[PDB]
Amino acid sequence: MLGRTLSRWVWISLYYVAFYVVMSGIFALCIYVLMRTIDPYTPDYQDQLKSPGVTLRPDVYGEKGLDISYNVSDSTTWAGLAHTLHRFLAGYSPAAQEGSINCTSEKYFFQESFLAPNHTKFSCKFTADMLQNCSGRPDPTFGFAEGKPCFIIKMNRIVKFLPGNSTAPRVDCAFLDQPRDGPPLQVEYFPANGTYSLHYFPYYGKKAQPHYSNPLVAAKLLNVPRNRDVVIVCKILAEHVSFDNPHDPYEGKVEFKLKIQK
Amino acid sequence: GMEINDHQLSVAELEQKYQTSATKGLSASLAAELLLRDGPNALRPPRGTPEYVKFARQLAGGLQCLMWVAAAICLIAFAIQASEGDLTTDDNLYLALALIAVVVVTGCFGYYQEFKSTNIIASFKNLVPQQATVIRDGDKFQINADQLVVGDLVEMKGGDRVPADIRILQAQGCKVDNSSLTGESEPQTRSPECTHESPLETRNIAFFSTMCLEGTAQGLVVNTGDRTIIGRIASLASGVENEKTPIAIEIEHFVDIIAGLAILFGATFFIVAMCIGYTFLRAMVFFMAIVVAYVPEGLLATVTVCLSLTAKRLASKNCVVKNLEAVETLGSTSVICSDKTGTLTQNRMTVSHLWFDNHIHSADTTEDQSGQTFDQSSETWRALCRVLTLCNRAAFKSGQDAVPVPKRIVIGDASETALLKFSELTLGNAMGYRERFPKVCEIPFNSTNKFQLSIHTLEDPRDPRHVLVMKGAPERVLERCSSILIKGQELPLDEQWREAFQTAYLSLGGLGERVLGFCQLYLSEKDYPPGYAFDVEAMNFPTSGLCFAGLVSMIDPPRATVPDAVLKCRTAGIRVIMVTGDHPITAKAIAASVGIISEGSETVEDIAARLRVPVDQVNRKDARACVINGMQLKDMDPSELVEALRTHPEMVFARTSPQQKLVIVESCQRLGAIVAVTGDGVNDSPALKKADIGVAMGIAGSDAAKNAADMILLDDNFASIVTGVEQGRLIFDNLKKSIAYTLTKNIPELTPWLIYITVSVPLPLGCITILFIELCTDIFPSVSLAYEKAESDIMHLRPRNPKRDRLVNEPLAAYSYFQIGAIQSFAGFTDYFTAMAQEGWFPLLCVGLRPQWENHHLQDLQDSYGQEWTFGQRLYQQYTCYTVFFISIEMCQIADVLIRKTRRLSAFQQGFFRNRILVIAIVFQVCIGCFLCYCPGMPNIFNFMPIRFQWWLVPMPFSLLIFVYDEIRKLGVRCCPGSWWDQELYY
Ligand SMILES: CCCCCCCC/C=C\CCCCCCCC(=O)OC[C@H](COP(=O)(O)OCC[N+](C)(C)C)OC(=O)CCCCCCC/C=C/CCCCCCCC
Ligand SMILES: CCCCCCCC/C=C\CCCCCCCC(=O)OC[C@H](COP(=O)(O)OCC[N+](C)(C)C)OC(=O)CCCCCCC/C=C\CCCCCCCC
Ligand SMILES: CCCCCCCCCCCCOCCOCCOCCOCCOCCOCCOCCOCCO
Ligand SMILES: CC(C)CCC[C@@H](C)[C@H]1CC[C@H]2[C@@H]3CC=C4C[C@@H](O)CC[C@]4(C)[C@H]3CC[C@]12C
Ligand SMILES: *[C@@H]1O[C@H](CO)[C@@H](O)[C@H](O)[C@H]1NC(C)=O
Ligand SMILES: *[C@@H]1O[C@H](CO)[C@@H](O)[C@H](O)[C@H]1NC(C)=O
Ligand SMILES: *[C@@H]1O[C@H](CO)[C@@H](O)[C@H](O)[C@H]1NC(C)=O
Ligand SMILES: *[C@@H]1O[C@H](CO)[C@@H](O)[C@H](O)[C@H]1NC(C)=O
Ligand SMILES: *[C@@H]1O[C@H](CO)[C@@H](O)[C@H](O)[C@H]1NC(C)=O
Ligand SMILES: [Mg+2]
Ligand SMILES: [Rb+]
Ligand SMILES: [Rb+]
Ligand SMILES: [Rb+]
Ligand SMILES: [Rb+]
Ligand SMILES: [Rb+]
Ligand SMILES: [Rb+]
Repeated sequence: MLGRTLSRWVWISLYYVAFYVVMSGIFALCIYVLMRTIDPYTPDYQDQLKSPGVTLRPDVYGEKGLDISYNVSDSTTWAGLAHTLHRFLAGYSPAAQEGSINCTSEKYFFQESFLAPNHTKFSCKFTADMLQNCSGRPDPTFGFAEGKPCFIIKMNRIVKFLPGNSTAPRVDCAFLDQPRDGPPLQVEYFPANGTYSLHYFPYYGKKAQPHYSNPLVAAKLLNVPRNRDVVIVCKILAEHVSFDNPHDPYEGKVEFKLKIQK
Repeated sequence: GMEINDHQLSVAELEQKYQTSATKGLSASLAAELLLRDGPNALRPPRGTPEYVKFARQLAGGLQCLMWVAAAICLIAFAIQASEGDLTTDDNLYLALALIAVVVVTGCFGYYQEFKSTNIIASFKNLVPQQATVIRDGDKFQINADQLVVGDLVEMKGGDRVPADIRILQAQGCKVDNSSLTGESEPQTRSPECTHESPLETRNIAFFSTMCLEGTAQGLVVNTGDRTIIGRIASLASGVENEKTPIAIEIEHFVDIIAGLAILFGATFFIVAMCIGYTFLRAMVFFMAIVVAYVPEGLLATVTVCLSLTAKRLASKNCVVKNLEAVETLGSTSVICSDKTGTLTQNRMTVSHLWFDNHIHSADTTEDQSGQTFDQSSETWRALCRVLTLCNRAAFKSGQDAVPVPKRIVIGDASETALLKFSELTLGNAMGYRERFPKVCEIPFNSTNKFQLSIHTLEDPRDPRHVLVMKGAPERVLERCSSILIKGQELPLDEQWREAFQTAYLSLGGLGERVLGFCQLYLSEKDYPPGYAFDVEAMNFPTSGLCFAGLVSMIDPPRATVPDAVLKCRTAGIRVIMVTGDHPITAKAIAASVGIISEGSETVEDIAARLRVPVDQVNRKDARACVINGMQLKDMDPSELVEALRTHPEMVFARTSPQQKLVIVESCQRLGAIVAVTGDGVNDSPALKKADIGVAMGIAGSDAAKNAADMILLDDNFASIVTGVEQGRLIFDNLKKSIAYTLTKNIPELTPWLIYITVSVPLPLGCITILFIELCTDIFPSVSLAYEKAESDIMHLRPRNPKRDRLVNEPLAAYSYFQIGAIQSFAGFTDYFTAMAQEGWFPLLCVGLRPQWENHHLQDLQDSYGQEWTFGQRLYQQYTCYTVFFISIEMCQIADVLIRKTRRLSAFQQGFFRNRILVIAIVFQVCIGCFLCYCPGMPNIFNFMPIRFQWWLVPMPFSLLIFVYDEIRKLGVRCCPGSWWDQELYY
C-alpha cells in the first residue's frame, strides 16, 4: 500500500478537508463580522496619516527622488512634461467638474447630511481655470517653453483632516541650498499666495464625495538659472501640517531636482 | 603473524626464527637493520583530523547549507541592488549577515558539544617504559625501549615495566601484573615453561605495558610497537569508526525531513512565481525568503540548550558527560555490557564467608558495612578470630584513623590485608590487640612449609601458657590437626569431621572464593616454661596435632549500590550482560550475587548436575543462565554467539580478552541493540569506544578507560547508571515536546509569503521579524519544556524501539504543521486584515495591491476610503502588518507551549503551573514582545509597531481554540486507545 491503506488515506484526507473547511469558514466569518464592524464613510484609525503627503506634477523620477531636466531649445525635451500636465488637468475641466458645486464660503465646508444626489455630500469645484497662467491657456506649454515652468503641487487628502483655519494653507517653494551665486528662488503662485481654499476641507471620503477633486496650486518658477542643477523644496504652511519627518521626504513637502538646459 | 606462537618453540627454533642467541643476543648490526625494517618499538599515534576541520564540517549540514544558500541569495541581491544605486535594500546585507551569524553560531553549538577533544594513545604511551636492558654481542647495557627489535635478548627485574612482548628463557621468582590484559591485578608467575595453548595464559610470555612486580627474568623480544598486545588494544581503542550516537541519528533524521520540505516549498513556488509573471531574480528572492520562513533557524540551538540543561542535572549527581549527545544514550539503551572487577565489584579482596561450628557464616562485604553481619557469640568464633588476628603480618600505615577501614592502606599481600581489615572491623583494634599478645616466635609463609606460624605470650597476667597460631591452605592445615573446636568443646577429628570440613571447603571453593584454614595449639608451662627459648630452625615446638578452628574465605565483593542498580536496569527492560576477564567460577558467583543471574536461574551445567544427567542431553532452552569463557568464545561462530545470546537471557562472558569484549558489544549492536558499556580498565577501552555509550568509573578507572569513555562516574556509584536511564528517557520525551513547539510556528511564518507571492497582498511578515521570533521570543519557552516531568511511570517502560519510535515522526510533524500551524496562520491573517481595514484598506483592495504598495514613484495611492498615502506611510503600515502577525503568532505560541506540556495527559490533571520555569518563560516572552512593540525607536530599527490592544486580542480566540482542540484530542486518545483517533491523531 502507498504509505497507508487506500481506505486509511481516504479517511485521513476527508478529515483534513473537513478541518480546512471548518477553519476556512471560521476565517470567512471573521472577515464578514470585520466588514460589518467597519463604517463605509470614516476609517476606524488614521495612525499613519497624522500629516498629509505632498506630490507634484509633472512627476518624473530619476533615481532617489524627483528629477526633472529639459532643454529650452529642443521643444521635444519638454513635450512629455507639458503633456502629462495637460493630461493630469483633464479631470479639472468644467465638464469633468460637473459633479461638484461652486464654493464661496472661504471656510470649512462642514456637511453632516447627504443633500447631494444619490445620498452624497457636496464637494467644491476646482477648475483648471483657477490656475490662470499655469492652466494650459493661454500658454499651452505651462511655462516650460519660456524656461519659467509651472509645477502643480497637490496635497494628499485625508478623511476629516483639518489643516488649520486661521488662514488658508499655503505653498512656499524655495531652494534647498540657496546658492551663494544667486538670489532666492522667485515664484508666482496660482491662485494668489499659493493657497488652498478652506472650503475644500474636510474631505469626507470617496463614498461621501465621489466627485471630490483635490484643490491645486501651481508654482511658477521665474528665477531658475540655465544649465545649472538646482534642488527645489515646496512646503505646505498650515497649523496642522508638518514637514520635519526624516523618514518621509514627501510628508508636508515635496523636493525635486531641476535643470533647464539652454 | 599477529599471533604469538613463540611460547611453543624450543630455544633452537627461536634462535633460528629470530637469528639471535639465547644467551648473547643479537649482533649490533642486525639489530640496526631490524630497527630500520620495523621502525621504533613504539605505539604509532593515530591523530584525528585537525581542530579546524571539526568546525568546518560543523558549518555544513542540511539546515546549515540552506542558510548558506539563503545568505548567498541575500548577498547577490544586495550586490545587484547596490550596483544600480538603490539604497533602500540594505536589508539584504543585514539579512545575509544575520544568517551567516546563525550558521556560525549554530556550528559553534555543534562544535562545543565535545568538551574534552583528547587522544587515547597519549594515555597508552604513559603505560610504556622509557628504558630497557638488552644483551647485544654479549654486552649487557641499558637502551631506550623504542630501540628494541624483534629478536633482542632482554633482562627484566622486579620494579620495572616490561619493555616489549617477550618470550621468557630464564626466570627466578618473577611475577607480573596483567591488569591491562585481564582487568585483574593478581600477580602472575612467569617461568620459561609453556603452560597453555594461549600466549595470553602461558607463563613464559610477558607483555609490553605490564609491570614485573618481583623477581628477575630474561627473554626474547617477540613483538614490538603496535604488534604488541598493548599496541593492539590501543589500535582497537583508537581505530573504531566514528559511529553516530542514537540522538545524532534522530537529529540528522529530522534535519533531513526539514531540509527536504524546505527545498520542496522553495522550488515549487519559484516555479509558480515564474509561471505567474515574476522575473527570475524576484523568484530567486522568494526562494530565499521561503527557505528563511520555513527553516527553524533556532532549532539546533534549542536542542543543544536542552541537552546542556540535562548534562547539568546529571553532573550534580557526580555523573560527568564528555559530550552532550551522551546525555541521552542511556535512555535508549537496551543491553548493558558490564565489566565485573572494580566496575560491579570493589576491586578489593574481602572476607566473605567462614566455616566454624559446622556451619557456614556470611560476613558483611559492603564497603559501608550497610549489610548483614554474622553471629559472633560463639567461643569457637572468639578462638578463630584470635587466630586470624594474631597470625597476620600486615599493618595499617600510621595516621589513617579518619579513613574508613576498607579504604585504608595496608602493608601486606592481598589476603593479609583483607584479614587485617576484617579484624579491625569485627573487634576493636587489630594492631593493639595484636600487641597485647606478644609474638615470641614466628615463621612467615614459605612455599616449603606451605603454612604460616607464630607462637605468642598470652595477655592474662595469671596465664603462663604459649598459644601457637597457624594459617594456610585448608587441606594442608587439616593434615596437621587432630582436634576441632565445635560448639564450646574440642572434639577429636573423626572421619565425619574430616568429611564435613572437606564438604564446606569445596562449597566455598564453588562460590569462586579463596579459602584458608586456621588452627591453634595451647602449649603448657609444664613443657614450655614462661621463658622458653623458641627457635625456628630447631623446631623445638610441635607443628602437629593442632586444633582446627575454622575456614575463612574471601572474594572481590560487589560495591554496595550495585545489586539494586542492576535489578533496576532490568526492570527498565534493559538486558545486563557480564563481560569479565576474570575466571568463570568467580564471574558466575558475582553475577548471581549482583542480580545478573536470578534466584532459580540454571545454566546447562547446572541442570546437568541437578539431574545427574550428561550435559549432552540438557535441553538448551531450559537453561535461563549461561557462562561462556574466552576459549569457548574463540571457538564459536558468529551465528553460535547469536543463538546463545537469544537462548539465555542471563549471560556471563568470563575470561575474555579486550577484543572479545568489543566483539560481544558489537554482536549485540548488530542484533539491533543500543549498547552501553560500564568498565574501569585498560582491558575495557576497546569495548568502551565501540559501545553506543561508554561509562568509566571515576575513581577506580584507569586513564585509558576514562579517555575512551563518554561518561565518567565521579564517585564510582554504579547506581548513577539508573539516574542516567531516567534522564535520557526524560530528555528524549521532552525534546520531542520542545521540537514540536518550535516547528509549529514555521507554518505561519511560511504562509504569509505564499499568499504574498500568489495573491500580491502587501507583505504580511518580514524576514527580520521571523528571525526575531525564531531566535528570541520563542526560545526560552521551547527550552522550558526540558523541565517537564514524566507523564507516565517511565522507569517501568521498555527501552524504545530505535527503528519505530523517533524524535520527530510524521504524526508529530503533520499535527504541528498542518493543523495547529494552520490555525495559527488563520489567526495571523485575521489580525492582518483587521489592522489593514481599521487603517483604511479593505480586504478586497489588498488583493493585487502589492505593486502599487511597493512603488517609490507613487506617493498618493488611494485606500478604500479614497485617502491618499505616501510610500513612507504605507511602509509603516506594512510594519504594522508584520507586528500584528507577530503578535498573533506569539499569542498562539503561549497556547502551543501549554498544550505541548503533555502528549497524553490533560492539562487539568497535571495543571498549568507545576512547571515554574515554563511560566517564567511565558512571562519573559510577553515582556520581550512588549519591549519590541513599545520601546521608542523600534519602528526604524527592527520594524515593530506599537499596535493597539484590539490586535493583541484578535488572535486570542484562535489560541484558546488551539488549547481546546489539543485538550479534546488527548481526551480522545485516553478514552479510545484502540481507536482510529489514537492511531492517527496521537503524536
Ligand atoms: C491548505 C488549504 C488552505 C486553504 C486556505 C483558504 C483561505 C480562503 C478562506 C476564505 C476566503 C475569503 C473569505 C472572505 C469572506 C468574505 C465575507 C464577507 O462577506 O465580507 C465582505 C467582503 C467584501 O467587503 P465589502 O465590499 O462588503 O466592504 C464594504 C464595507 N461595508 C460592508 C461596511 C459597506 O468580502 C471580501 O472581502 C471578499 C474578498 C475576501 C478577501 C480575500 C483575502 C485573501 C487572503 C487569503 C489569506 C488566507 C490565509 C489562510 C491561511 C491558511 C493556512 C494553511
Ligand atoms: C511544477 C510545480 C507546480 C507549478 C504550479 C503552477 C500553477 C499554475 C501557474 C500558472 C497558471 C496561471 C497563469 C495566469 C496567466 C499568466 C499570468 C501572467 O502572465 O502575469 C500577469 C500577472 C503578473 O504580472 P502583472 O500583470 O502583475 O505585471 C504587470 C506589470 N505592472 C504592474 C507594471 C502593470 O498575473 C497576476 O498577477 C494575476 C494572476 C494570479 C493567478 C494566481 C494563480 C495561483 C498560482 C499558483 C498556486 C499553485 C500552487 C501549487 C502548489 C503545489 C505544491 C505541491
Ligand atoms: C489556554 C490559553 C490560551 C489563551 C492565550 C492568552 C494569552 C494572554 C497573554 C497576556 C497578554 C498581555 O497583553 C498586554 C498587551 O498590552 C497592550 C498595550 O496596549 C496599549 C494600547 O495603546 C494603543 C497604541 O496607540 C498608539 C499611539 O500611541 C500614542 C500614545 O503614546 C504614549 C506612550 O505609549 C507608547 C505606545 O503605546
Ligand atoms: C485542504 C485542501 C485544499 C488540501 C488537500 C490536499 C491533501 C491531499 C493534503 C492536505 C493535507 C495533507 C496531509 C497532511 C498530514 C499528513 C499526515 C502525515 O503523516 C502524512 C502526510 C499527510 C497524510 C498529508 C497528505 C496530503 C494531504 C492530505
Ligand atoms: C447616482 O447619482 C449620480 C450623481 O453623481 C448620477 O450621475 C447617477 O446616474 C446615479 N445613479 C443611479 C443608479 O441613480
Ligand atoms: C500672467 O498673465 C498675464 C497676462 O498675460 C501677464 O501680465 C503676467 O505677467 C503673467 N505672469 C507671468 C509670470 O508671466
Ligand atoms: C476657526 O475654527 C474654530 C474651531 O475651533 C472656530 O471656533 C473659529 O470660529 C474659527 N475661526 C476663524 C477665524 O475662522
Ligand atoms: C499674498 O497676497 C496678498 C494679497 O491678497 C498680499 O498682501 C501679500 O503680500 C501676498 N504675499 C506674498 C508672500 O506675496
Ligand atoms: C539644446 O538643443 C540645441 C539644439 O538642438 C543644442 O544645440 C543644445 O546643445 C541643447 N542643449 C544642451 C545643454 O545640450
Ligand atoms: Mg575491572
Ligand atoms: Rb523560520
Ligand atoms: Rb596492600
Ligand atoms: Rb603471660
Ligand atoms: Rb582500573
Ligand atoms: Rb563510545
Ligand atoms: Rb561507538
